[PDB]
Amino acid sequence: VTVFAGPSRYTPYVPRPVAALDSPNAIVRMAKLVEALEEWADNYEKRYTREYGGGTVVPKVAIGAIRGGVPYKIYRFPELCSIYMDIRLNPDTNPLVVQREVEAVVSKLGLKAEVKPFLFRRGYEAQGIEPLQNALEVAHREVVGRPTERPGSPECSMWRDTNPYNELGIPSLTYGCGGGAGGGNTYFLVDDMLKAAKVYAMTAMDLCNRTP
Amino acid sequence: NDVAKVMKTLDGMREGLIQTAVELGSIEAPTGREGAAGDYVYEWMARNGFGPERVGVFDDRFNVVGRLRGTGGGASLSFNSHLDTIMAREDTARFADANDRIYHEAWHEEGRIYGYSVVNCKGPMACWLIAAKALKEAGAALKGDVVLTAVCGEIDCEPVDEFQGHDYLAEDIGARYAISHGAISDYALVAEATNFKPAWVEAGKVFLK
Ligand SMILES: O=C(O)c1cc([N+](=O)[O-])ccc1O
Ligand SMILES: [Mn+2]
Repeated sequence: VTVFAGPSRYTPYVPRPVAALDSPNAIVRMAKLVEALEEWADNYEKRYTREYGGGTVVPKVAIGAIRGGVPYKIYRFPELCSIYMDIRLNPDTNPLVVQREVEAVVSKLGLKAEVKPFLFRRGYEAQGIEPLQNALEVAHREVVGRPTERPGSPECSMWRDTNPYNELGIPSLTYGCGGGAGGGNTYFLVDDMLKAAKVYAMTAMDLCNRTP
Repeated sequence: NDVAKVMKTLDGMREGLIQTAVELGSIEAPTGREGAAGDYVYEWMARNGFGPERVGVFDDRFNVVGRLRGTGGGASLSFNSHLDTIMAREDTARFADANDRIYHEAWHEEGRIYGYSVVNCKGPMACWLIAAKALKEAGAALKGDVVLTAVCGEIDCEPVDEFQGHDYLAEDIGARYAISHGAISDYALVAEATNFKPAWVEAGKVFLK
């Protein structure tokens, strides 16, 4: 998201006082856009929460980077300033819909901006997962002792490589020990790692002996 | 009067003034790459017999100092303008239109000369380069020296964080370096744009991260 302003002025000529949204300094305007975008994000994750058999997807939003202009030439404030947003999608959300929502936040503030997508990947729920699901379930109850529980939302609402497999028709799930690093967990119990390796092996012995 | 002779000399140099300003403003010279512009001014001063020297910290970013020597017994006057310009074609992060025209070129239209490179500062520099030429070539009587000081790095670029050294230095290697290394005189007129209004106070600055 690049917000435009201007005209550029050498610091001894900058007009003051001026309303934030009218500032010639694009950094100043962006700061106002950021709090509007944070509230939009607060409501986004709730509006687009969606439950699937494979888990509940809670799609979140973060502002991951900002810049404008360059640190080694600061005697003129920037005519532009960019923000970089990570916006997670549930499998059923079109990226263009999200872009218009953001274009609208900007429009409500009366700002001139460019909202440009530079990454798009689709999320998927597995189709025909039952054989792997079952093979794993059997192994899990043997090694861990109880039925499996429904996954925590953050671990359903990220990017993991189940997506490429699913996209290409290889039914796929994710499973391992410990809390996610995004959490952030910083360790594994050696005993749990051993448990997992056992589950992985058992899963293989079931599944790899079926005829396709 | 020996003054009027110079004025009529200057009336005849309108064309060299224009040409010098345009040729000079046309040179790519944002802060950090003022070498080529320095070279032009050096060679200009040499042709006109001002005996120039390159005074600098780097061989491609330097100040140019030459003189119009006096008969003896007078006060020295410096004329000062800077060789660097504001916009680099690089700067897409500060300007909406980094590659306009007014940002990088310089041309004579109507009775004007256009280009940021001319207003700041190639510009007032052309004005006194010509003025110096008129005085010399009109054989004006001067007891004191006229010092011609063309500097690099006037504009407020400064190094910070990981941006260090040659590419980001400015004022530390500009005028104060020239003065500390010979370019001294009794008085100094800095030729930049006011509206024919003299100023002799200026501000300091502190940069905060
Ligand atoms: O699987 C994860 O927890 C995970 C976390 C991050 N991260 O916290 O940036 C990135 C990729 C991951 O797979
Ligand atoms: Mn200047």
